[PDB]
Amino acid sequence: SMQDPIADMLTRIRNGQAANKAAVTMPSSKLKVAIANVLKEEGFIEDFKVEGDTKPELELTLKYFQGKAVVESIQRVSRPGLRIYKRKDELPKVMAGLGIAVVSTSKGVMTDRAARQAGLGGEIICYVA
Amino acid sequence: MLKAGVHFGHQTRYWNPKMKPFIFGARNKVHIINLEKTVPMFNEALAELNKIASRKGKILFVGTKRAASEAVKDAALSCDQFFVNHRWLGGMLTNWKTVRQSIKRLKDLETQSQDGTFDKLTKKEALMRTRELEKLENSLGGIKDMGGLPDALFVIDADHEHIAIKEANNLGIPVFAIVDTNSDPDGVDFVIPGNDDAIRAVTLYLGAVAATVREGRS
Amino acid sequence: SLSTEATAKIVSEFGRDANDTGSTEVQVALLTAQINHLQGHFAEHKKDHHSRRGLLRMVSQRRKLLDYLKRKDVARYTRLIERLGLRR
Amino acid sequence: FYEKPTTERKRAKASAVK
RNA sequence: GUAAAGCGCACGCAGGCGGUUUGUUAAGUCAGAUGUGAAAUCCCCGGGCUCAACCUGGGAACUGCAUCUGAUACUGGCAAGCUUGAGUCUCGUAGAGGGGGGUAGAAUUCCAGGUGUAGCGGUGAAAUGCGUAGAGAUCUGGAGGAAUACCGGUGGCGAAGGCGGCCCCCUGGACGAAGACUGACGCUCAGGUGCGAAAGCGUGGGGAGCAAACAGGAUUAGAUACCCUGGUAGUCCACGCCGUAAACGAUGUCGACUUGGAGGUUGUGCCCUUGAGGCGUGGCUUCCGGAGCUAACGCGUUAAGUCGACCGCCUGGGGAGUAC
Repeated sequence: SMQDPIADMLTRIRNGQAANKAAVTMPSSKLKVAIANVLKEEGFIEDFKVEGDTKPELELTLKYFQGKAVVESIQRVSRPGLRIYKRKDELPKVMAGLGIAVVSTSKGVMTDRAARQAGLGGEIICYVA
Repeated sequence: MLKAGVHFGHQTRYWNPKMKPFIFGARNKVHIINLEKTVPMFNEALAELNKIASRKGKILFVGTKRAASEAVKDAALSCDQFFVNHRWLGGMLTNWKTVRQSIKRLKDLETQSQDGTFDKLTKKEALMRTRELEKLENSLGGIKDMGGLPDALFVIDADHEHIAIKEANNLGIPVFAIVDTNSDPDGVDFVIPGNDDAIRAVTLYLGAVAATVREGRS
Repeated sequence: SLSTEATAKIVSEFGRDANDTGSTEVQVALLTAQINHLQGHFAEHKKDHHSRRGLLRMVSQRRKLLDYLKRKDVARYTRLIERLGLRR
Repeated sequence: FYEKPTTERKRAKASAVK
């Protein structure tokens, strides 16, 4: 999007899933791909692949275990306009741990299970659930 | 090469995008169903019908449309089974106690309406009641045998009787529909991307279903 | 307004080569050519308000390209606005 | 009317359209 | 949107946000550490008052600040780019988009002429009115002012207000076909600036109809109203002001995503365009409609859906958009 290229991808993921699409496409980033790894390895989505040189477009292959989607509700938290940063202990829990958060830690982007084990807080990218 | 490779499609331009994938892609201003992809949910429905008949399937042959009507009554009889070859009377599933008393009334017609005209009060008035409520028994021709609550359901369309599926899913009965392409397949249970017109086709479908159900008891 | 050759010469001398319409100084001087032409119009009518909207639109885009010159490369800025007399 | 006639010709298009 | 609440509309400084790759810094951020965060209060495990309130030991806590050492993903800086964001050029398409000039004819009115004549008008009946002089009616002309029948449309254009005869002069946008070129040049914008229907005002013209005000005639219980006969300001023009509207899609601008159908208007690509078009692709546009949203009606790819960036406003009715 013109001012939030990451809430834009999240909106892609949970618009193209109300419509029940198999796969969605968007112009990729480095942070977009860094997220996509954390999504696709916590099983929130099948697998992705980025492709393109002048216009490297990210395409996620959405997942769903029934008519229901596996991704219930992703929430963009650290909006440009209100940047949200947390410490290693005040890291949010999503659905009391059932769902995943995505934070930008000094050692990269990861979940909060792993960034709470790693003892290193971050920048709350989005709640994944 | 078979039935699937014989009937093609429907739905010139007023199409329903809920069953988007079921079509190859429209040719000659009409949509064409993925006819080859229909047999994997032919044989599965056939196998489950065999299983249900093994449990003595209580299975409906909903035939509300004009042409399939006698084309299905023949089936249920050759199916030794039930049907509704006429209008889906509003609530023949949810309002079951009503039709329960109604079939009591019809059994009364076939037992005592003969007995009433015999000697009870009048000759001619009882004959009038006979010639009128024979139309009542003409209604409800299929369901008339057993206590109700059929195991499953084999409606032959969706749009024409969206109320039928709307009641069977609200009650939890497996709808074995043969969706048109004009229809709204979100409600059905075992949707079959077939073509509901071309009475030849529906006769073929019901003949296959009859062949399955007549010995699903193994 | 402005003619095809009138814009052609601007693209010619103010572009780094032929068909360098896009460089910001070509755009700036082409816009200022058009503005200088239209002052003679708007001094005649004074009741044409549905054209001072366009004149203001291009004066605003000229200032917006000029600030971009200023940040991106100062030397071209300070060599242009005297070739034009611009940034009074 | 100077303002109705553009309204009836844009209302009765509810009357006489169907 | 309709409950209170989107400025009338734009432009725009400050401000707020910012595509993408690499390098750098390490300010935000994060981790650790060091000091400090008075005591009592608060909490915890105690202890002593016969219990408790109360007193009390030790801890925890004081969610802060400052300094130091690491990380470097994200945000910021600085540098180098990139092309998708935004903009220039080639090229055409449409249009009541503006501004300035003329110009035509019908129509009301007035004036002059001819013919000849007793009514004309007016309403629910009526008089005031106009007229025997020549009215009405008719045709013949002439003056003036104001608007542009038909096309015309659920049409089109414009930021809104708004813009309809025709032709020219200047001009503003928009959209579409391929291209080329800059390289983030962007979005929003408190204040600010400018446009702002109609009334209204100022100074000079003009003034056909129409007509607040004002006269006279009916109505009514009364009529200062509806109704009729006159009718001035105004309506028109130039310059200046006013700044408001139910200025309304009662929907701020910008961007991204998300099933379908039928129309409309304007480009264009391919197809025997044979043609009308078929197959496509753009833009703008009106009407249905499940998802979804809504209190609801309803909206529904032009959202009131799912998100993001900014701005404006709301916080029971009255008093009051009033006093100062």
